[PDB]
Amino acid sequence: IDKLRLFTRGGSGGMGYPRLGGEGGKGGDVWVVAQNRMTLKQLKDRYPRKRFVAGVGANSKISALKGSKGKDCEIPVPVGISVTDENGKIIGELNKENDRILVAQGGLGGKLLTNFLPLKGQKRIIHLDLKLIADVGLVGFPNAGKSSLLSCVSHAKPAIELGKIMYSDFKQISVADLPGLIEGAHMNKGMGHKFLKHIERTRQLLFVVDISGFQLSSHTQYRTAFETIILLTKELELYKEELQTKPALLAVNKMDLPDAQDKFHELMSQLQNPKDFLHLFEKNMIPERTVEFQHIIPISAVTGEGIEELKNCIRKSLDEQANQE
Amino acid sequence: MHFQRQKLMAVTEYIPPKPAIHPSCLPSPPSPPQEEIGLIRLLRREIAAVFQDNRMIAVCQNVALSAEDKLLMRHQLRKHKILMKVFPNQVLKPFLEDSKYQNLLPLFVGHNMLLVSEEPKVKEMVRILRTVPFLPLLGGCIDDTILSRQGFINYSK
Amino acid sequence: FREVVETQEGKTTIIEGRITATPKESPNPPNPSGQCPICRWNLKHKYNYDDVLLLSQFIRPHGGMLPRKITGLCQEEHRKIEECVKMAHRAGLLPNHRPRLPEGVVPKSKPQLNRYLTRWAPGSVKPIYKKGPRWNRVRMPVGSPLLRDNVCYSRTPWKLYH
Amino acid sequence: AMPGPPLGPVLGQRGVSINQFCKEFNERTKDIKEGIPLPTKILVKPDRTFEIKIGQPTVSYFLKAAAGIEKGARQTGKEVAGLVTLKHVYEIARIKAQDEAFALQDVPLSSVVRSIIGSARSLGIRVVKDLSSEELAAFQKERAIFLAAQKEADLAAQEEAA
Amino acid sequence: AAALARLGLRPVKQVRVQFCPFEKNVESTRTFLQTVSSEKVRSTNLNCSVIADVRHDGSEPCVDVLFGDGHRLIMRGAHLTALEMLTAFASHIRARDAAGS
Amino acid sequence: ATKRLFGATRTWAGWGAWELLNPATSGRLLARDYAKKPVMKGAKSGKGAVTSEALKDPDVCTDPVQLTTYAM
Amino acid sequence: ALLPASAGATEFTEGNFAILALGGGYLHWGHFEMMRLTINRSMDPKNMFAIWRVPAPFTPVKAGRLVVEMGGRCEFEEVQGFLDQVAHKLPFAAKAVSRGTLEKMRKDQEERERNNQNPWTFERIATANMLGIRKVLSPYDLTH
Amino acid sequence: RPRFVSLRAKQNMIRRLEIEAENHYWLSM
Ligand SMILES: Nc1nc2c(ncn2[C@@H]2O[C@H](COP(=O)(O)OP(=O)(O)NP(=O)(O)O)[C@@H](O)[C@H]2O)c(=O)[nH]1
Ligand SMILES: [Mg+2]
Ligand SMILES: [Mg+2]
Repeated sequence: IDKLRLFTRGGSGGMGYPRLGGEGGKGGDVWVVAQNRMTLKQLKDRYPRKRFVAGVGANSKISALKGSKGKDCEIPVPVGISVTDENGKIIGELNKENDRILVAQGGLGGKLLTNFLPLKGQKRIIHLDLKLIADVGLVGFPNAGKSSLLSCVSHAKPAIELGKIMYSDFKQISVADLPGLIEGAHMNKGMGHKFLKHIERTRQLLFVVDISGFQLSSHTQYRTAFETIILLTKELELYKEELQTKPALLAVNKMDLPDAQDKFHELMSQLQNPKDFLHLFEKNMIPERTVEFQHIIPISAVTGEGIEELKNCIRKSLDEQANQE
Repeated sequence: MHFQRQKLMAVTEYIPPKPAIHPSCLPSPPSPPQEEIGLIRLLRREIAAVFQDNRMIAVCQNVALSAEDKLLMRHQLRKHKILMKVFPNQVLKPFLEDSKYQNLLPLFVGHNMLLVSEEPKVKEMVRILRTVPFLPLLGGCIDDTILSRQGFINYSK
Repeated sequence: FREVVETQEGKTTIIEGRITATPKESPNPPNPSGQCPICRWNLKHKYNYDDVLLLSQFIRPHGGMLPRKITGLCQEEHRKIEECVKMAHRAGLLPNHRPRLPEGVVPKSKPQLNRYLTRWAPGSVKPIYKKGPRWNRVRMPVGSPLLRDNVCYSRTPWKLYH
Repeated sequence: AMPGPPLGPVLGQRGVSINQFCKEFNERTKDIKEGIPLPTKILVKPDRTFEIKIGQPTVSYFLKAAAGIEKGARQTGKEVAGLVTLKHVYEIARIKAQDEAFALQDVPLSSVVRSIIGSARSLGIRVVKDLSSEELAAFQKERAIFLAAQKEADLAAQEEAA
Repeated sequence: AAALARLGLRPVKQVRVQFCPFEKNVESTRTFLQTVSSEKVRSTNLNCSVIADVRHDGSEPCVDVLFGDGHRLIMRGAHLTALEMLTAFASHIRARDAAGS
Repeated sequence: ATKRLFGATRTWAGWGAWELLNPATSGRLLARDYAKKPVMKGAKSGKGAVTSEALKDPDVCTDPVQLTTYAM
Repeated sequence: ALLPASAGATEFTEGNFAILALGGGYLHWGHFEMMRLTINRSMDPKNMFAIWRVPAPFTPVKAGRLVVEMGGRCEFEEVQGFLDQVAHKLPFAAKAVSRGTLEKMRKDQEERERNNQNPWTFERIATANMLGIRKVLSPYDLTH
Repeated sequence: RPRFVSLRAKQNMIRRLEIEAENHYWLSM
């Protein structure tokens, strides 16, 4: 939640010298550099104006000619930055410190072709995305116990985010519990789609589905757990087809319910034969393809049931992916 | 500037005329008041009309009661057709000083309210006001006669 | 004045407010036509900082100043009296109007420096390290410009800067 | 305490948005919903009704129901499903003074109007101003001949909006 | 009003206020009665009671306060200001709360 | 159109009840058709000896105070 | 309402209610006139508000001279927000001025200059050549 | 170095002006 935007303008060139024929210095260029220890919010509250202008090329003197280029401006940003344009096209990616990208060029100097005038520079507007998502991304409906699952899986974490799963080998698996996955995603692509843009940069997806189904209101449709999974798959297909290529695991929560066993059995039957029930949904709700789950585990966030096995399965799946790649 | 020119400019400096007696400290001559006011005249007219029309008036202290409870009590009084009106004391004093009800001026102190009625439903008003025992019946007038809370109770009985 | 007295008998406390001697303006002022008390009693330009008898009639028991709306004074004379009260307090001419000290607070041993006609508060003045040249010499304020119009019986006017 | 909530008649929900509000006060959401449904069974479903809940120290609640919304009255009288996107730049609905009087004759029995004991003229003025907010225009005389064209234009505008 | 509501009503049981409306020395008593009857202070403890009685016997304006501690406080408003009476009442209430707790 | 002109569905809020048919203008009271169906009367049109004039002056003063405090 | 186009004393209100007052001398040109007229037309409404010029067409302007005057049915705050910007854009020190203060200031200055009680005046000394002071005095300063 | 006038300088100037004004009067008959 830190999407940024700046206005950049390269300085104009240098005024040439007509009688002799001297060129003026080229205008300063606009560059963005990757540095650590600072964040996008840090940049914003350092420079509230959000505008960067480089130097201006020196005019053509008579002691010297072909003037020196103006002092370029360097814009510091953190690592893992995606720089795009106002149209959203990705200008570049800065993944390591000292990565430098030119965004706006300075104006040319005062050549005779331009009547020795210092041609103006470039005006551009750039966007910043400080989002390099973790390896595991949690996807779940509201109240589907994503925060509770994160709190249970972490030694100590606030369940209202990013957390780490610790192993005996002192290995940490970086997980991201993303709230508001369904903030009218089918209707508000303005806010519930930044969630999908953040989650798209994750290697593994963990869907968390409540066993007791879900319902927004008494006047809203009661969708079962299988219906919730189908809705998740349809939303993923609508958002980005390439996201489904990543490995996905399923976790049916709230096993402490009295009917949880029968509900999970029914859900497993539906998973085994989904084609027999896909007609019940409209053609809009029918996904282009069905997501295959490497593992589906029943878990309970209250009784701390199956969490160790889920962590072991996640580690094994990550190891298998690494070995394959 | 030459020194002689500076001396001349210093000597030809404005000196204010000083009156013998300060205007602020001398007695202020009597001056006409405001010609008219949009709100004070309307308040006076409303007070006169209410006093002439309504025959029973009860002047009491308006405590800082909750608005919901105040509206409930106002509705209870309206069920017996009693109107609750509050006017500024700084404007009520000028009318009360020179009027038939001159002796009631001392009653209007602080936040005051008047329960008025053309029909002297004194018993009903007393029984409604008895719900809140902290509300004091400061004074009243019935048929252009000054009366206290004891007199109002006697009239009700 | 007015006093409040409390008496506790049989676990019952009763507090009563009584009047001993209510102050009031003396009858028949010399010039009743005046608007201010000063202009009624012909005291314009005829009081200074050390006139404790006059100054104490407008001060609260703890040294505070009574409001202009209560005293009926004019703006100019009220400011003059305020400045005179400040100067008298700083000179220590009002020993019985000390500020109220919270319990458990004992002032330390502080330097005892006699002073009078002190315009500013003693805690907000910078020592004059650089006097400057003769024509642009920095002067030390004494008194107050609000009393510049007071009656002077000598040829030389009051010097407000030493 | 007293809590006012606009709830659909016969459509009380144990879920949001009154669920957490009642739960914090410890009031029984299920009992409140059952009582509201029983009391609004006569009232048409989906009609927005004002519900006033009084809270006792022992988690005792006594519901009270007020008259339906005057905005709903204007919309249902002038036959527009939804109000205009803007105000005073376009006219969504179209009601008559007779319709305003008929609506006021029922709205005047509500808690606020009973407390105020106000003549129907002030209520009619308030309803007219509320209709002006709603973009509903009131005409002294009206007939179906022009009302049909107005309804057709409003339907066309709504179809364009959709 | 606000200060007395912040101090609430912890050890207070009953308050009675008497004054003469026909007199010209009951403005302070009326202000004290209004402050005591303010809904903010009363809502702190509905158990505590407040009553105002009006008489035409030309008696002095006085307020009696009976606390749950059986203590009794009498305040005469004839020559006592509203602020002074409120300060005295608040100090007495604080002392009674400290004694009870 | 015809239904809206002939009967009002809003007045009846009971399912069992029926929409109240419209009554002629003659039957209705005269004071009903003596209200400002146009925009509100201005201060100049409002007489100085009227409570509505002072209410509108107070509303304008509050609006001006709010506008001034907006930039604060 | 809108000011008439301009091609390439006067210190008192005559018709308007507010004005733009200049605190110092300056010169105005066609560019300044056209820019000011364009700004006024852009920031004004012809239905209610009227603006009038006071300086001659192309221009030397002295201190305290009102150049642009504004009238209609409006308050001082309604016009100050734009008249201050116009004054700042003016090539000399200028300010949005209101008659209720300008006339009071002028009357007070006139009263002070009439009630001056100095027996010796600069004009008197210069004209009578007292002290031989015209030995150190400008020839134009006798009237200046 | 700035220069400023004093009270007795003012008095001297004023008395000289008075003398010259009296001369003006006596040179008029
Ligand atoms: N009985 C039971 N309750 C559970 C279980 N998991 C979670 N809960 C309860 O359900 C609620 C979950 O809320 P929350 O932590 O916000 O989950 P969430 O999915 O992150 N909600 P959101 O997506 O809106 O942020 C909590 O009240 C929690 O105690 C479970 O396995 N069993
Ligand atoms: Mg959560
Ligand atoms: Mg205001």
